[PDB]
Amino acid sequence: VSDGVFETMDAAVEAAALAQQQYLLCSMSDRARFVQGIRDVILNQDTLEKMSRMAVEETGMGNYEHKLIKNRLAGEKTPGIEDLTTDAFSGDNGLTLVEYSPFGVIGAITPTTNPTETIVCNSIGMLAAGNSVVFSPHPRARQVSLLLVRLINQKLAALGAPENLVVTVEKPSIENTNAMMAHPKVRMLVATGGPAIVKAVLSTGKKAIGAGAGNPPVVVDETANIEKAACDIVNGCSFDNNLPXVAEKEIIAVAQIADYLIFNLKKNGAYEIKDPAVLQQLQDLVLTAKGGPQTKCVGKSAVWLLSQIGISVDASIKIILMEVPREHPFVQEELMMPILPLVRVETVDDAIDLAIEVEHDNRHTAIMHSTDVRKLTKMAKLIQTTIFVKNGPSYAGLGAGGEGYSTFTIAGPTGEGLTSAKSFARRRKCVMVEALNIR
Amino acid sequence: VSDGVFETMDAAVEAAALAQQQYLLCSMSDRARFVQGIRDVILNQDTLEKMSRMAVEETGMGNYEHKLIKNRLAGEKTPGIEDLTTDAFSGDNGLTLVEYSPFGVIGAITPTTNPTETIVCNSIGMLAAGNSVVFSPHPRARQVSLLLVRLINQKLAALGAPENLVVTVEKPSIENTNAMMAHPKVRMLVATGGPAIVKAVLSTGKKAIGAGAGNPPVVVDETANIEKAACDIVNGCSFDNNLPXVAEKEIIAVAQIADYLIFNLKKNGAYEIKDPAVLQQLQDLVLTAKGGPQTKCVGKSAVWLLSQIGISVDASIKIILMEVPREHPFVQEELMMPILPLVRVETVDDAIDLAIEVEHDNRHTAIMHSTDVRKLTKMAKLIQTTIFVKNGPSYAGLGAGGEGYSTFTIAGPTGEGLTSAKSFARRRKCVMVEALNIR
Amino acid sequence: VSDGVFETMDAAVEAAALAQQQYLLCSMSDRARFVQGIRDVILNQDTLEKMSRMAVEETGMGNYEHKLIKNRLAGEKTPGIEDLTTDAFSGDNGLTLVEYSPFGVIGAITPTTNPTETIVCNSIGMLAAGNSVVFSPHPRARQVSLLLVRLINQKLAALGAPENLVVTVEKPSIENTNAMMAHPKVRMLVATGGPAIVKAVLSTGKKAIGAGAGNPPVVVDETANIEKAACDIVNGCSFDNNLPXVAEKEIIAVAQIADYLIFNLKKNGAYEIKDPAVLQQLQDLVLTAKGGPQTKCVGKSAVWLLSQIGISVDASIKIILMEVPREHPFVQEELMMPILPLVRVETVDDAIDLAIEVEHDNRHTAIMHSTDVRKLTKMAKLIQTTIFVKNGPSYAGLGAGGEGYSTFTIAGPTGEGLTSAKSFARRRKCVMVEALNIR
Amino acid sequence: KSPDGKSVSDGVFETMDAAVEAAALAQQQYLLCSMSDRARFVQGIRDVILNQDTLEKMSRMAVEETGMGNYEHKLIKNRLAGEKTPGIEDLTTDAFSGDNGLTLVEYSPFGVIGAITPTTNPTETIVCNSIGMLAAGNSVVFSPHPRARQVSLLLVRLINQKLAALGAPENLVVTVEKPSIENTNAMMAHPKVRMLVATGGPAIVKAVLSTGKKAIGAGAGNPPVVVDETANIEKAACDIVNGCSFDNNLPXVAEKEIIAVAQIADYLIFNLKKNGAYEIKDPAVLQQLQDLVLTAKGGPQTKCVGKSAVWLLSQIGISVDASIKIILMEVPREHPFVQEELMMPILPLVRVETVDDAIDLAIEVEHDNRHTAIMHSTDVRKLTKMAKLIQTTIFVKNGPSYAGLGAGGEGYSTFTIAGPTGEGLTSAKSFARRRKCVMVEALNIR
Ligand SMILES: CCC(=O)SCCNC(=O)CCNC(=O)[C@H](O)C(C)(C)COP(=O)(O)OP(=O)(O)OC[C@H]1O[C@@H](n2cnc3c(N)ncnc32)[C@H](O)[C@@H]1OP(=O)(O)O
Ligand SMILES: CC(C)(COP(=O)(O)OP(=O)(O)OC[C@H]1O[C@@H](n2cnc3c(N)ncnc32)[C@H](O)[C@@H]1OP(=O)(O)O)[C@@H](O)C(=O)NCCC(=O)NCCS
Ligand SMILES: CC(C)(COP(=O)(O)OP(=O)(O)OC[C@H]1O[C@@H](n2cnc3c(N)ncnc32)[C@H](O)[C@@H]1OP(=O)(O)O)[C@@H](O)C(=O)NCCC(=O)NCCS
Ligand SMILES: CC(C)(COP(=O)(O)OP(=O)(O)OC[C@H]1O[C@@H](n2cnc3c(N)ncnc32)[C@H](O)[C@@H]1OP(=O)(O)O)[C@@H](O)C(=O)NCCC(=O)NCCS
Repeated sequence: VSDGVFETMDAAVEAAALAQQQYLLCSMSDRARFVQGIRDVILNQDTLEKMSRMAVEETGMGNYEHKLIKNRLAGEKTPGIEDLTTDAFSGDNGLTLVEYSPFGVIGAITPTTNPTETIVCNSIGMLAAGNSVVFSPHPRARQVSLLLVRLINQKLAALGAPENLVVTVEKPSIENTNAMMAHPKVRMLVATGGPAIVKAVLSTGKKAIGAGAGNPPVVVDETANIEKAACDIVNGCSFDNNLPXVAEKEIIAVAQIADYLIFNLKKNGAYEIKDPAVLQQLQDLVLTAKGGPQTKCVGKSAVWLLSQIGISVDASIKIILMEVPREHPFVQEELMMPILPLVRVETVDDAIDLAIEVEHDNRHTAIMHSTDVRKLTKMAKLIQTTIFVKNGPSYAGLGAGGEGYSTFTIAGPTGEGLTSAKSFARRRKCVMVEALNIR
Repeated sequence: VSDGVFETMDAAVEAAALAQQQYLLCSMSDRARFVQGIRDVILNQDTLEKMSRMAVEETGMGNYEHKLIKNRLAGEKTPGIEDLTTDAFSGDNGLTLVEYSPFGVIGAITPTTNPTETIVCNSIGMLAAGNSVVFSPHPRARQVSLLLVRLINQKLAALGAPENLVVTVEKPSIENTNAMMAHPKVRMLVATGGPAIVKAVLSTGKKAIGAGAGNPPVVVDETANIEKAACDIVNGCSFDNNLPXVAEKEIIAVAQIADYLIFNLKKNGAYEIKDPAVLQQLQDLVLTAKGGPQTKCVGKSAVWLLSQIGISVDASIKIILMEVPREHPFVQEELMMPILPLVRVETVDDAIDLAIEVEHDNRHTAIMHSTDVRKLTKMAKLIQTTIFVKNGPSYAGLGAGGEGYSTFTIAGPTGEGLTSAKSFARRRKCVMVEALNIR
Repeated sequence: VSDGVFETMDAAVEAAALAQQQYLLCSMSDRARFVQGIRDVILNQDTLEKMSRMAVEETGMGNYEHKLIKNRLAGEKTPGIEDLTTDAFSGDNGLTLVEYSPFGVIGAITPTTNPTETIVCNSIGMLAAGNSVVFSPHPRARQVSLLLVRLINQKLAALGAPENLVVTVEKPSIENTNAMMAHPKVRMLVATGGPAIVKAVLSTGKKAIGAGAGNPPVVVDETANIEKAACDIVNGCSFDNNLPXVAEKEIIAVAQIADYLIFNLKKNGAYEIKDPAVLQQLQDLVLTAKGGPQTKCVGKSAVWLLSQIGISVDASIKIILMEVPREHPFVQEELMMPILPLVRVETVDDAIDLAIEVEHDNRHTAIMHSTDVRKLTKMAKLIQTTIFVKNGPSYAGLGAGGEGYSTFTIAGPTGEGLTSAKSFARRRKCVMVEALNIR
Repeated sequence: KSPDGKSVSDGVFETMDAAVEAAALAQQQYLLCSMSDRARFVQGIRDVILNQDTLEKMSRMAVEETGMGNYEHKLIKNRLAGEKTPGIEDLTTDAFSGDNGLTLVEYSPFGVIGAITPTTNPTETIVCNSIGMLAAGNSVVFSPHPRARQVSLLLVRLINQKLAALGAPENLVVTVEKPSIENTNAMMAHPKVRMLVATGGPAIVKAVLSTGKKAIGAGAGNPPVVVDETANIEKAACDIVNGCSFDNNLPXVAEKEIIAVAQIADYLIFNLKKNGAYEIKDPAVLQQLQDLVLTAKGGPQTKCVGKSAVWLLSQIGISVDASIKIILMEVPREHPFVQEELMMPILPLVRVETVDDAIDLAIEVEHDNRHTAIMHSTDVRKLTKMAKLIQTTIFVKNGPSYAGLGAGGEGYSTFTIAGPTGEGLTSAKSFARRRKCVMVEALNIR
């Protein structure tokens, strides 16, 4: 029985192409069993712990406790076949049905920051829609990704699925990703990664979903529950060491509440840097010569980052907080580290304007703490982000403490929003002329 | 006041970019007024006839009568702002709203087969979704396209719209089209045209919706209403001289009813060619040396085509019919001419199998005449086309005699189906954590 | 042709029963034409003004300018056949369709407060769903109701409807109403009226929709836009002289803003009574010996009510306002007069508790002015009213300045909410076993 | 023209007044519970009936106490109620946003619901009603039939035990120690009952609609199954025998007369007998069965309702093995077996000339119940015509009638099928009041 891992990308694609042809003969009940199997794989406590620990050990990024939550979020709240609704319209001209049907072979690029969550979430959605999926995982997460694919293949084999619904290559690489993106039998590309790989998949001549960059501002105005806001912001920013695409990456605080907010942030585990010499040491540690984030620091804990500049703090410290001007690189750059700059502004309207500016027209994610329905509406409407979270941590936008389903492929540039099974399906219209209008 | 036509593509794109920024400040009521304005433009009887006549004259393709119908179909049954529905979910974690918001500037490539219908349909959908649109019309439809753009800009100015919501260039060209595709301020590309241009917009690094090619088979089995089938098939095949992407392009008839079908086809205006020499004359006329359709004959009437091989017939002749083997170029090629080959097969199951084969995995459009719900289901399910029409003319798939809305941008490889305003919008999720859950 | 007005209730019902049998043979396109026909009847400006003036002059209740708005609201925002959506579910077991189909003959009881609005709203919804309707109008609004029915029948005759889709009797009476309730061919009763007649239609052994009483509190807390709240409250309370079921009938104001609210209410046309002797005069005028509203005062203007106690004011006076304890009859009673008591409370939580109490478990309508999303949510969730309006006049709950459709039959005990065509339809399920599953 | 077709309180109270008062207090407390709480309680009810020992006990006990139905099929129907009754996911939200802000439409509780349950589906209805009503945030007072007293009270106690272990307010689901029609009348009259739900015959439906309260009435049917010449006749015979004999013809949807186009009627009958139909051709034997199963007034004998074909045949001296599932007879349309809703595995066949005649006759013998009808036909035009004209709450094409209840057809299940009051297949939504929340000029974030 195939374990889904192939020596060459071309062999993987051919196998997934044959698999998806056979898959088309399977029932929706079969699909639901396979979907549940993937859930059972990642939600099995032993595998859940193994995937969460292994990703941290292999990538050096994130933390075990939060990957437990994120992997479980992927397993529990990714939509299954119930996502594939049917539209119907009946009248004098008969019945029209609109269905979500498979693309075929989907090629999926997955990140090193959420390797297992994206595989679980992509796999469930793509197989629910009747596709097979070829994964090109990031080489930095090769071992955990290949093991997850093999575990999924083992489970699907036990469930009587066609072999090779979920496949990858023995040696993930840029070149194998290139081969996947260029293979004629790949019908759609899905890229969860940085803007480079997204531009690439959108340059292949193929249908592509691209999950893009963010720089999420969190605005706090004078009407917010400041004590809850501080707790939410620390939790959101430090969740998996700031790896989630939605995670807070700069605070924009109205002046009249900024000090009390800072006070409560420190109460909730923020380590405040005031010494500009200490701040400069941190900028030297976490920024490249080009001014971008140091990969060696991405997804490291606040404790670890502080230890690297000679500062020893206990486990209660969750973020590194500093009040800085808006031009500071911690504000402008998407660090993907639990380093959270705060910019003080005079009014909520200034805060909204600055949040739009620093979000850089990524239109990805933004957060606001405010009880004023008018200011919540104004910021949400103006900033036009794929995800907008009000009065909660950023991960409420992923279904953790907010209503809705979860995803780990959030599509901004291509506009799909929170991808689910429907996103991996072709919309088909079936017209029964002058029949089946039984009203 | 700008008329919407610019000397350079870069000027058109920059003007649309400013226009859309201003458009974001307009109400949904404003959008509805602008949508209605575009409907009023094309549905105005004088403009309706002028657009239909000018398109036929300038392109040499289609017929005036059917372009009246198609332009009216675009003006009347293209969804407006009511397409932009809202999803809501409420519970213990509060309320989550999901909305359709604008992309920004959309670059739209329009074909010379449906120049005005596509402009009307794209404009309504894209403006309804809060976008501006830059059109790159086909050079062979330059004059009618630019006049429509001018008339739209005139109407929108009278309605108080931002200037330059709908723009184009003075000199349409493949060079200007490539310039639009490369322009950084174009946020999404929409290509209604051949596979080459669709592959191109999908190779730009941008979100792109691409139309697809088809080769629509119409299967007729022994349970069909043969008299109605023959009428539907002639009407559908000869609609705008076989220009529509959905139009029937080969008949696959169960042998037991083929002769009765052919008899009724002839009664409905089919000119049957049985002389293999006359057939060869037709092939030499309508096929290039490479075997593809001759541009000079695309969209020409059956009367005109027969006259070019010296056969004079009255206006009651709508299609040219011939019984040929499946390998014949008229079967294999997407002629876009009212030339309709018929292949005879033993059983409905063979008809379904052959229909799948000759559709060439375009998964675009197929048609079936049959009253057997099992065979209707089998063919529709297996052939997996974006549009499937049962017991009607192909154009029932576009809302003309079938339930649903109309479009003239039917997505091919990108899977949106019949594009509408929704297709030109980004999906946005707004999460009100632990509030607005008022159940 | 029949003008739809019959000498006996039995003849009206028999005619409507035959009409609906014939109506079943009409298309959805026919239904849509008839719906548009009724809209055209009431939306014709000259007819709109005639109906509005005639109702006020015949009943003595309401005012002309606002009946213009309400009749237009009924004609413009009552859902048509688009309300009758189709649900579909497809899978291994085939296709299931769920449709909204006619009840048959519906007997509709209409009020003297909104005679023409209810006839328009009921007629459009009931005919859209494929029913016929027998109206039993209130005797006080006899002639305006019969004139509307005759105009509908004339319009429908011209549009080619079966005669007698909409019928009534020449002499409305409680006896004819009882005969409608008792008639075996009436398949559903709809009662828009006071609780006695609603209890009656729910005691007939028939499916019945019943209106409810209300006593709508409007809460204003310290976060509200007080200037806007004052304007909204005056407009909502005095709308058609407080006849609408949704209209504000007591203010519960948080002490922090109560005086400034009263100040702004007076600037918007509130006449404030502080003299307890004058207040006692008003109570003597508007209350019966048993403490309920005087019918002779229901729907009278504030100008008229003040003149009846010897106070002469100009037309800028829209409501009579008094700060009183919660036990005051004007708070406790649904006056249906532009008399608006204000009760002052310590906190928004006290305001919510009191609003729930004085709403008397009608669960009909409540209104809140507050910008705190938490307090808006708390009150909306706790008071459990069929309509809840936030930061607007009460009539925004009927589609006048709020999103959604309008109705003038807001169900009370029967739970349908804002009745529309769906409410007048039977839900039917059509199961195509193992076919038409074409995904 | 093919002649072969085409191949701690336990929830049980001394008086109705006490039960209603307890459920009213319970529902006030329930309003403070979260949707997560409701979901736990819904799952608790599912766990009660789907527990294998309780599933078997409920199914066996209902048959033994009522004398109606059969154990194997009540296992299926009870499991169908537990598995496919919608939960809180039924309570969807509508939203509309624009220049005037945001409007939300929600499904909110009625309060105390009084539910009358039948002796033909006593546990399935309790399970199905309980799940839907609690999902929507109501409490429910059950008034079961005296003939199903013991099994109904046990189920209520088991539900109360489970909900107590899950931390629910006491008495979300209640009933009375002594079920009686008089207690049903008392429940219908109680001021604190906000809605009545009646799963029963036409008299009880009329009664709940005569109370001054909102009532959902799930009425009678007489479901015809039309078979035309385009049908898969072999499958139709199998489906018809299975649907008619399901729980001994107790389900409201079950086939109760065949209307067969003449050209396939004999081949259909041959296949019906192949699939377990015992055909009576002897008019003397047919008269014997009529004397057995019809009362002096001509209605069904309660002693025979829900009895097996085997048992019914034995009562007229005919011994057959357990492969016999229905008693089949070809008769004129006027025959009482056609006209009456027997709720017995007795299935008359009426032969007609054409499918259009079959449709006309099916409409006629369905008696404007507009409840359930079934058609076997592959012709999309005749399927549409019959479905459109007969206007039934449930229409099943090319399957057994119980495919209309989510068993072999798409959709959810219910055991309260509302024709007269029009709710259709009742679910949690049906037990909720629609509420509209209008946020004027805010929360329009498009
Ligand atoms: C938001 C938009 C909306 O407001 S929705 C529209 C719903 N409007 C209402 O329900 C208004 C409630 N009606 C009332 O309060 C009263 O009718 C008011 C306005 C005080 C008028 O007084 P009055 O003339 O005495 O009418 P009434 O209903 O109180 O009773 C008078 C007798 O007439 C009867 N009646 C009632 N409706 C009908 C009818 N359609 N046809 C024949 N008779 C009717 C009543 O039963 C009553 O007779 P009886 O004394 O009960 O025997
Ligand atoms: C991935 C990360 C370690 C970047 O560090 P890095 O040193 O630049 O390493 P990269 O692998 O990304 O860069 C080398 C190439 O590998 C490409 N690449 C990204 N994912 C890849 C994948 N699954 N397979 C093959 N190549 C991949 C990158 O596009 C990049 O191309 P480039 O050299 O042209 O820029 C991390 O810091 C990061 O930026 N993650 C963002 C990705 C993301 O947004 N994921 C969304 C999670 S929901
Ligand atoms: C276009 C047509 C009338 C004539 O074919 P033709 O002689 O090759 O004419 P064209 O060369 O201009 O056809 C498209 C060509 O111009 C380009 N082109 C297409 N649309 C263009 C546009 N709006 N602007 C600029 N260039 C365009 C294409 O890149 C292609 O280039 P190519 O000649 O190198 O292949 C006919 O072949 C046709 O319409 N085919 C199908 C197109 C279609 O799918 N229409 C569906 C509309 S709903
Ligand atoms: C089996 C049955 C037919 C017994 O018939 P019966 O012996 O002649 O009459 P009953 O024993 O029911 O008692 C007579 C009255 O009790 C009433 N009744 C029915 N169910 C009742 C209940 N749960 N509680 C109190 N009274 C009830 C009815 O008014 C019935 O009137 P009826 O004789 O006109 O039918 C009957 O009890 C029954 O439940 N039928 C099911 C009808 C139905 O549509 N059920 C829906 C199943 S999902």
